[PDB]
Amino acid sequence: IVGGYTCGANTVPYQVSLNSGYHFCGGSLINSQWVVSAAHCYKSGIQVRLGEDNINVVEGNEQFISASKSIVHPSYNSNTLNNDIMLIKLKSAASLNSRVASISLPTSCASAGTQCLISGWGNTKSSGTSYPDVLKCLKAPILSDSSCKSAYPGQITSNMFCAGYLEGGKDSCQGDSGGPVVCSGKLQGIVSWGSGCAQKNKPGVYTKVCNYVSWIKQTIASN
Ligand SMILES: NCc1cccc(N2CCCC2)c1
Ligand SMILES: [Ca+2]
Repeated sequence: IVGGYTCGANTVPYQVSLNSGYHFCGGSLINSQWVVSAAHCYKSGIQVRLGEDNINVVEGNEQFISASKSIVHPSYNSNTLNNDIMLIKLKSAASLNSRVASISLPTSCASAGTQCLISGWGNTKSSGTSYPDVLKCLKAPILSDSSCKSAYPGQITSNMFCAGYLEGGKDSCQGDSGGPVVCSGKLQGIVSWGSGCAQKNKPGVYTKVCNYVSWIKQTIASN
């Protein structure tokens, strides 16, 4: 997150870190067994780390649970990033509590102008690199479809939305991928891609979760 703020420990209780020896993507806990992330974060050997704040220090609220199964969306295209969503099932159920909690799925899509909370452990510089230990947060509005399309001609599908600031300065970045965009208490986006970070006229692009709710529900119901 570039141009964000320190969230505060465990204030984003659905945020998980995907770990394969190191943090490499965010995700969002959606029930005691299942996490939502980006399909471009797929790999084998994922350990899900819940209850994190400082990802380099054991602080006392963590739960570390290995993945039993990963399901990339059936229509994910890794060249266009269309349908950039996957589900990860945990080998054991998380203990839910005030610091480790699921985030509700939307029941309708959100509108442009809706404020959201974007969070993660990704790069905090728009030029250069610096990776934080503790979780960073950014409040950002959803941008109109039309301004998203004009910012990225030919690349925005109906399964994507832009959020952030056309002036640049405040955005998601490398290492935030797969994490949440929560708007009025619902998971509306997944951190997906952008051209660089926090550049003028290049806002972040997010997987449009409301399009996927019946796939997520039916997948969980049968797996
Ligand atoms: N600025 C949005 C965004 C979110 C996630 C990743 C990325 N990229 C990764 C490499 C450079 C930008 C961008
Ligand atoms: Ca920790």
